[PDB]
Amino acid sequence: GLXRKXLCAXAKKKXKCKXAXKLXCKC
Repeated sequence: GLXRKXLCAXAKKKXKCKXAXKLXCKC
């Protein structure tokens, strides 16, 4: 996968996707 879309799939998967915007990307 691409960089920010690596970081985004990081956000979706350390479990940082708590439903929270400024925390956010695609989740």
